[PDB]
Amino acid sequence: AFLDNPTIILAHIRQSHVTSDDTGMCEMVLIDHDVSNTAQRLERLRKERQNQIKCKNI
Amino acid sequence: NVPLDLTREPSDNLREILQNVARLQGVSNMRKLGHLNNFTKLLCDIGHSEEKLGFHYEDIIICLRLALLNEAKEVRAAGLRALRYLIQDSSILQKVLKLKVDYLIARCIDIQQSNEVERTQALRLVRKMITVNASLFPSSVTNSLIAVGNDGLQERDRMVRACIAIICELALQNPEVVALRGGLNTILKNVIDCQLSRINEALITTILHLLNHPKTRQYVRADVELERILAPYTDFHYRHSPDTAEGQLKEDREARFLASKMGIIATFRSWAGIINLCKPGNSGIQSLIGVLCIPNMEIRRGLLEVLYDIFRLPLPVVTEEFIEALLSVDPGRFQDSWRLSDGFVAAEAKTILPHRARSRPDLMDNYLALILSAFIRNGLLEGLVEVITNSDDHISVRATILLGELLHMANTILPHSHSHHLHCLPTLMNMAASFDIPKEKRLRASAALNCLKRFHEMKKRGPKPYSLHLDHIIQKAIATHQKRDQILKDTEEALLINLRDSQVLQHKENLEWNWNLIGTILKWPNVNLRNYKDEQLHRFVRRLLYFYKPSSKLYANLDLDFAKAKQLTVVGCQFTEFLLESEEDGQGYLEDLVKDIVQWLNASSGMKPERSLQNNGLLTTLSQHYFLFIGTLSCHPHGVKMLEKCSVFQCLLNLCSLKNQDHLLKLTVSSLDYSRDGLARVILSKILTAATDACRLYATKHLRVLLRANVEFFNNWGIELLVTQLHDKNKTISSEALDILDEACEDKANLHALIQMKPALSHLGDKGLLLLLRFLSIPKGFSYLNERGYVAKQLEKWHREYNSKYVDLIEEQLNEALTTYRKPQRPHVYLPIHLYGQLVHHKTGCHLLEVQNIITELCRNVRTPDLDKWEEIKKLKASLWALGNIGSSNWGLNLLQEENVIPDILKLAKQCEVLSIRGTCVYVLGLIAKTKQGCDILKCHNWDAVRHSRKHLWPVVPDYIGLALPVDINDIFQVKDIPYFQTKSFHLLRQQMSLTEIMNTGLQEHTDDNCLYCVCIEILGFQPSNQLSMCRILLRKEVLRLVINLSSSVSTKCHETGLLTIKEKYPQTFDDICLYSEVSHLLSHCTFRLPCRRFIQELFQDVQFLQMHEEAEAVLA
Amino acid sequence: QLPQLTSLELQYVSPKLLMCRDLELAVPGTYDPNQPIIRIQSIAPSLQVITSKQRPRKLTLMGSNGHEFVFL
Ligand SMILES: Nc1ncnc2c1ncn2[C@@H]1O[C@H](COP(=O)(O)OP(=O)(O)OP(O)(O)=S)[C@@H](O)[C@H]1O
Ligand SMILES: [Zn+2]
Repeated sequence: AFLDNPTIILAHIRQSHVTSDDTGMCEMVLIDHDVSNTAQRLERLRKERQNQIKCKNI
Repeated sequence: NVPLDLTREPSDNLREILQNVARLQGVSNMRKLGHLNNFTKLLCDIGHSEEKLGFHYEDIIICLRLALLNEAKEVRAAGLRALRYLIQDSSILQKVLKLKVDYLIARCIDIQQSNEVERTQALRLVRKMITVNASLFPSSVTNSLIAVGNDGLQERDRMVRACIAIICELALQNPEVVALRGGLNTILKNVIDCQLSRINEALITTILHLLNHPKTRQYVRADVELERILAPYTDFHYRHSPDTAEGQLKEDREARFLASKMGIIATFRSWAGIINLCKPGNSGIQSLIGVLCIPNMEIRRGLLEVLYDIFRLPLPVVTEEFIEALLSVDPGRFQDSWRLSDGFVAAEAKTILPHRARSRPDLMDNYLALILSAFIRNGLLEGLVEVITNSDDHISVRATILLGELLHMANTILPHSHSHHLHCLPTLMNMAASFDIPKEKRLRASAALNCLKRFHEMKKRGPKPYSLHLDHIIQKAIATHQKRDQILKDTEEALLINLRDSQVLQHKENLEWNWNLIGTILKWPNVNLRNYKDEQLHRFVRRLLYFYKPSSKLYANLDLDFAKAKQLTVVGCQFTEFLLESEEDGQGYLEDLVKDIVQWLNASSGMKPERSLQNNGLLTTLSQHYFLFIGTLSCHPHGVKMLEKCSVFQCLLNLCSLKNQDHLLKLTVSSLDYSRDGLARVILSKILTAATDACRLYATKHLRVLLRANVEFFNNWGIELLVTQLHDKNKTISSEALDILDEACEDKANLHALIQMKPALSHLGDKGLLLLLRFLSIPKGFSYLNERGYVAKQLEKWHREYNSKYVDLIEEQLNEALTTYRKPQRPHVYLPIHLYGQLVHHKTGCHLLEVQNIITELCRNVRTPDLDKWEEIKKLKASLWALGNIGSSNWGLNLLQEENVIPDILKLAKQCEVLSIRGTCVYVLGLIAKTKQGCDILKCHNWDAVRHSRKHLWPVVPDYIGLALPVDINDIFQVKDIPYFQTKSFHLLRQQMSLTEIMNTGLQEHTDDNCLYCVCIEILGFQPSNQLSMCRILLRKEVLRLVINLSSSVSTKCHETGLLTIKEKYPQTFDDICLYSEVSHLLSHCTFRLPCRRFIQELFQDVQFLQMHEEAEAVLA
Repeated sequence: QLPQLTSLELQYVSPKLLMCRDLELAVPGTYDPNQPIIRIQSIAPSLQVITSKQRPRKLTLMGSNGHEFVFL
């Protein structure tokens, strides 16, 4: 086969990604016009730390 | 919100960006996004220019980059969208990159904070950035995209493919920034977990494109990057992902096998992959053959599927006996397309009957011969023999069939020197003849040889007509060809004995008769009811007649797929022909039978008011074979007279008009005989001119069945029918007729018949012009087109425009053939018609071509190639194809050897840097070898060619098919090596000193440039940074060393907990933007995993950055 | 992929050990100057790896006198 020039390669990439992507995104992203877990961890550590420090270690 | 669109643009946009900056107080997000939409509309309707806008670009950028820090996803998406509409030149992008806004975009990409609309605008913006200027792409967004595509499948991210597509689009215009941050590795490791064929091939094509040109070939390692795709096969215990679910371990293995197969059979379709996998060193093709010779019944059974679909061969069924898998690869096996509803006879004739072209190049054969030679050079036959002997039966049968197919392909597409010592099979014959080895190996080798001979017999048998209409068609054609150019008596005794043992007269119970004896009593030479006047014979005939009549409802009711259904139809055909054999005594029966058939046909067609719909019985019972009886009755001259005595032809003429039943037209168009002129051609012409569009299409497609079957006098009426079909209102019918004409024009007797009736082939597409160009190939027609000023009008047209469009045409054909591109089993890639090839044929247009001085410029272009841009490579390809079409005959080698250009092409086919033209040169050198003088010229330069044509299957070793191959296939696989482009204090104090005890600037790589805020102080007159509340210089370098240690991914939990405790204890250390700038510059230059990167970016989320917003609002007004 | 290693083929791991078929070396560990030496004739083409922390292979040669010498 002859897929060597960047134009045919670009067209192939765009069409193959657009048509054969089950999930929505590809057609939305490849429009040809232009051609929290840390908060949960912080909450857990905050609540734990208040209970945690109640004693003195020598 | 509140748009006016009628005011001073400066004051309006100033109010807009002031409300945008919002001073971080008293402004809601909804009104801010409304103002952002207003600014987008203002930028749309009013052109962007620093004069008509009233403000410089820097102010717009500094007021727009603050919407990316907004907490609302809608405002962030609106800011990204409004920033995309601003980037329209290289200067705007350069200024957007001077301020470190790429940090904010890379941040907006990798949050996955329940926002699949805000992350789409970011990718659209980076695509616009790549489009505007790809030589300035920042490394931050590059690293972000690489991290998303590298570890996005495990985190269930839904933007994986959308990021890999952008990475591949970026690697075409800026490969250094993608190879530096390790993007090519992401691409290559993303093809082994991609089951989708089109995406897998679009991913492998960019890697195979970087290896094509040298300037990009410097960005790929030697034997470790491309050869990764065949690691699942070469590595018996292959682990792709380091951390995967232990529940799925076999499904993962099958997915890896499927993806690796789809990538391996996709690198062998490109020249940059063929050359790079078959290099003369320790290549990746020898590692694929070597692991085939290891008794591992899991890898060995999976490599055979790749070998089968590499050579485009059909797979046999999974069995243990050779005689059952040999039957499944029969070229004539039934297919679903051959059913009456789908493709009744026209699709069946295409498969079994051969093409009319016996000298066309058929580039597919060239490609397959090159691949087969490259595989034989590295020892594939020895590996196949070792698989045949020392393996299981399930794999032995499949390897024996593959070896048989390869051995048959060898003596068909390979030059004699390449295939005159392959049929010896020394390693198998020495094993089958050695009585020292164990007897099991000897016996299985002998069995393999026997199976190979059986396969060869099957191959030299040929495909046979599966159906009963095509069988009669071919038999009638053969009989006509035989009779155009030039047994026992059984008087009274044996006849009566055979009539007695048949059991027809003993009892009238059907399905219990001896049908073999009936067939032989009907087919015996001199038994014709005209010389043997016996009452028992008349009883026999009357009983068979009453059985075969449809009104009796005896034969017309048996369903298809019956135990003995073909035999009953054959016996009926020879019976209605035996009745015709008695022209004076067989009227009372034949007339009755045909009249009953006409009654049934008029009742089932809809010529009655009872039901007018009987398709439920014709389609599922043997009553549809009553068209075969009329078919075998219309061949004989005395048959058509009897057929016209009854209203048969009028019945078909009336049936041609209806619109509800399309199967009846298929049945009547594939049953009648059109050998002689009469009422049989009128029905065909009526169906071809005035009928249903689908029926008309099938009728015009049923002309290959009359062409490939070599029906006599086809050039008289078939050519005229195709010419009148070219004027059809429907477009698909016209294109099909054009294709049939292009195939029929391969015979000179047919091209002379087409020229004698000058058609109008100019008002059609490119196919019509390519068909009309064939007229020049012969003087009678070339001299005709030359008078009306058509050759000189086409010469300059092909010189300026269509020489570079022919290469696009042939590349499109090759791609549609074997790359699964589909521009908006093995096919036949026949070479398109080239004007230069037609002008050289008759020595009169040859001089007309030589006086134009066209060979000199083409020779000069081939001798002085640019090989730097992609337009000059296109021009070199066009020149090579033109020179190869010129040297397709003996009058072209004369004016082609005066310049001595063939050595230049032969040297370009083995020393060029670009590999696509190195394959184009192979195709052109093959095309050169269509004549004896061409092969003689090529032999002096050590290039063999096939000296036989496509006329005979087994030609005796002493116009041709164009195929040329080097004597040593490793000559064109030499690539010049290009070196890789890479070869061209507190951290120790923290080890022994803790944090609480040390409590009783810190930015290493921080300058005025590369800081989000500090860049503005000189350009936009920002007020200098305030002094923070040595108590804070320590925590700064502490969080810096923590985020540095978080990069090794060795112990991420400890550093994450440390960062969390630092955020909990001092929530103000994550407020200085001069630290966020540093950590973002660190993210833009290191390899962080996706979860760690998301955590780091989320640490700085609930921050205010009040001073920058205040200074932006101050410098604004 | 270390727990999956439970057998080794000589065609895959070391293609030079299974193509000896004769040697002048004596079988390791068995040589005394007062006895006829036993030469290494062949090597079995398959090794079994013992599932442990160090994974010791189970080599088995074939001496010139027709007796199998199993090693570790
Ligand atoms: N299934 C059948 N197949 C052939 N004939 C049948 C069948 N069923 C009934 N028949 C009758 O058999 C007739 C043909 O027999 P003839 O040629 O007249 O020989 P035949 O022996 O004189 O018949 P008959 O009944 O003795 S007068 C048919 O036309 C029907 O009358
Ligand atoms: Zn700074």
